[PDB]
Amino acid sequence: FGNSRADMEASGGNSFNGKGGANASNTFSGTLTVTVDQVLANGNLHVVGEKQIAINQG
Amino acid sequence: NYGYQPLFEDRRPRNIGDTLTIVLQENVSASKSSSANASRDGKTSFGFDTVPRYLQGL
Ligand SMILES: CCCCCCCCCCCCCCCC(=O)O[C@H](CCCCCCCCCCC)CC(=O)N[C@H]1[C@@H](OP(=O)(O)O)O[C@H](CO[C@@H]2O[C@H](CO)[C@@H](OP(=O)(O)O)[C@H](OC(=O)C[C@@H](CCCCCCCCCCC)OC(=O)CCCCCCCCCCCCC)[C@H]2NC(=O)C[C@@H](CCCCCCCCCCC)OC(=O)CCCCCCCCCCC)[C@@H](O)[C@@H]1OC(=O)C[C@H](O)CCCCCCCCCCC
Ligand SMILES: O=C(O)[C@H]1C[C@@H](O)[C@@H](O)[C@@H]([C@H](O)CO)O1
Repeated sequence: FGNSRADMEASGGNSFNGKGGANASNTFSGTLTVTVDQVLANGNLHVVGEKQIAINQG
Repeated sequence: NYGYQPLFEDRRPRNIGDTLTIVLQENVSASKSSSANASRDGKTSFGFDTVPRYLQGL
């Protein structure tokens, strides 16, 4: 060890960060009167309805 | 006039010449709104700033 033959110095680093996300929301707060389309074998009713409103410009 | 006239009824108009009182009290209000948005942002980076002797080729 007379010289710096044994003198040693070293550093090392490794950092990793990963992220991920997702969202999906929906809301509906109306009331619509529909009409029966047909009666199924079990008695369930197929209902279809439509409502058109022309407030102004569309 | 020789026509018959009830005593206890509310004297509603009944013939062509009869007059009636109308209170307008009309009030209509309609509103409509709609909105939409879509934002996408991406930004990628990669850099050595120091390359090993064995990796200098790539
Ligand atoms: C979904 C997955 C599907 C599979 C995909 C398959 C891989 C899909 C393909 C991914 C790889 C990209 C191809 C890049 C080269 C290429 O073809 O497309 C180029 C255009 C880009 C199109 C790409 C769009 C893809 C579209 C996207 C498609 C994605 C799907 C054209 C071109 O060629 N341009 C070219 C041109 O530029 P110019 O035009 O200006 O002239 O010339 C200049 C100067 O040339 C240099 O000069 C130097 C001296 O000056 C000299 O060094 P010297 O020693 O001599 O001194 C040096 O030689 C040297 O490297 C010396 C030596 C280095 C050894 C060190 C150890 C490294 C080990 C590293 C190990 C790698 C570990 C994976 O070599 C090599 O052995 C390279 C290692 C081979 C590994 C084989 C994999 C085994 C499987 C090992 C598997 C491991 C299992 C765990 C000279 N280098 C060259 O010639 C170039 C080439 C020589 C080829 C001969 C070697 C045998 C190839 C043999 C076969 C290769 C076939 C592919 O090497 C390469 O990189 C090749 C990389 C291949 C990696 C594929 C992995 C497959 C996984 C397999 C998966 C299935 C170049 O800079 C420039 O290239 C460059 O810049 C490139 C840059 O560097 C490197 C950046 C990489 C970042 C990632 C990409 C990021 C891009 C992302 C954005 C799109
Ligand atoms: O005993 C040796 O082998 C040495 C001692 C140091 O001086 C070392 O650095 C080397 C030098 O290179 C000679 O010129 O010689």
